[PDB]
Amino acid sequence: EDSLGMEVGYRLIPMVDFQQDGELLGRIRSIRKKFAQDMGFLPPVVHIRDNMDLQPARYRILMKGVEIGSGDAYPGRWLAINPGTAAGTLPGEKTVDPAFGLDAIWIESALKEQAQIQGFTVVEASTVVATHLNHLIGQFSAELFGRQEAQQLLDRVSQEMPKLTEDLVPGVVTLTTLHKVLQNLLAEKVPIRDMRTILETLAEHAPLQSDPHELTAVVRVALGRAITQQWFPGNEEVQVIGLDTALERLLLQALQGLADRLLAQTQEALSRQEMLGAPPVLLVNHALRPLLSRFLRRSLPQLVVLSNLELSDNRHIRMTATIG
Amino acid sequence: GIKAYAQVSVESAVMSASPHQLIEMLFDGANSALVRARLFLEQGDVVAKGEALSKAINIIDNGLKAGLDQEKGGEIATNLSELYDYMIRRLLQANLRNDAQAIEEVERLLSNIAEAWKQISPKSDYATEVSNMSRAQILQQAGTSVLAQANQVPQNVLSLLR
Repeated sequence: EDSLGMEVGYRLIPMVDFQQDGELLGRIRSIRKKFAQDMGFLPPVVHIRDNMDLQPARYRILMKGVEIGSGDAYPGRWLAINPGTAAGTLPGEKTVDPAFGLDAIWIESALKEQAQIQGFTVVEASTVVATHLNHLIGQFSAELFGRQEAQQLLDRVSQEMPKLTEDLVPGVVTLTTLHKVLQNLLAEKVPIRDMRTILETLAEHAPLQSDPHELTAVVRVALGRAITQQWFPGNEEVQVIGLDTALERLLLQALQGLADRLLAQTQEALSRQEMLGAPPVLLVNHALRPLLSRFLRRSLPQLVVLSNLELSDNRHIRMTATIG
Repeated sequence: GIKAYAQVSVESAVMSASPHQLIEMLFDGANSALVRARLFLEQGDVVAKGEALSKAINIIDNGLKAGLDQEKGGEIATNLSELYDYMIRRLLQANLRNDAQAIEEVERLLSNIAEAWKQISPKSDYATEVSNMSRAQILQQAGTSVLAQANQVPQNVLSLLR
């Protein structure tokens, strides 16, 4: 079916109709454009169909025919979202924002500025759906990168890197292996913009390495400074979580049961990262990095697992939490 | 979370905005700042009032007036420039004297121009007549007014509203 689909009620048709106002239609194209800018590839279009079986102000975000998000969106009304520290009381329809879980309320347009006086984040109706769609396509950025998205991306770099693409594909690296590696980067929130380094690293190690997961680890350490900057801009204080030096000698040995115990302590460590404002990054040895990444991020997708070989050495590093 | 809705509310609207729609966001952005500065002054928050007026002055000066084109605009651009200079001068007095009616007339003069600009999509008493002349020029002369005002960069509109 449709890789990216959206079903709306009849009240939401003016927001998705190009002949009418169409505010929500233009916002989707802006999110897709920034998607193509940040992650490095053109995602599939968001096919918008009307479904009269839904509620009038009801929308549904679809992916491969599977529902991944829904919520309410009232056109003429504004959504005043409470960050938790806003005072005062607003008249309207109390609800919860669909993209997250913050307390919000649908208010009239006349109370838009009045809600901002009391400390509310007031956004229009089309923004509520756009924010929900942008929050979802980021989580599924890897699933939106199919073989055709990799083939068109290979033809794009063929026009800009003919000397590298000539001998690389399909002789050294097949398109299936190339797509498998790039998707592994997208699965853990690292863009593939720097196609100079990705194809260059493959031209160095793929003649001696056929495992796509081993190629992913080698390509990832070549993009190490880029991954360091997306979580630690400038030369700030690197504030990561670390494993106990004992626990490393437990997981390394299992690599060579009580996994629920690991899950519990990892979730605590993420909670104390919210204090002082530190990213949910897990710095660990290069050997444990791929194993506990595909394990912890199943139930904790917001957790990011790093390696010592990809984190920049010449930087102010400091551990914040501890699993042990 | 909270910054996500605030970022999408501006970025997703600026990236898909035409040269005419970029000016609409400046009028709507300056209007909300004037109402905020008015409501802040009615409550006593002079600090928040000054912050809201500074944003409104920044949108009018470095956005609406900065987007004016003298050569391509002609009479429409200069008439708006004199009309924009009156707003900046009145808002500076509104912040220094804590005058609420000074914010209201600038809020009224901006609405008198923005309403004519929203209908031109492409396909004290002296200042009121200056805005009425600009309102008539925008409605009766469409393309020349777009050449006059619709000249702002999406990069500048974002920083003024973000």
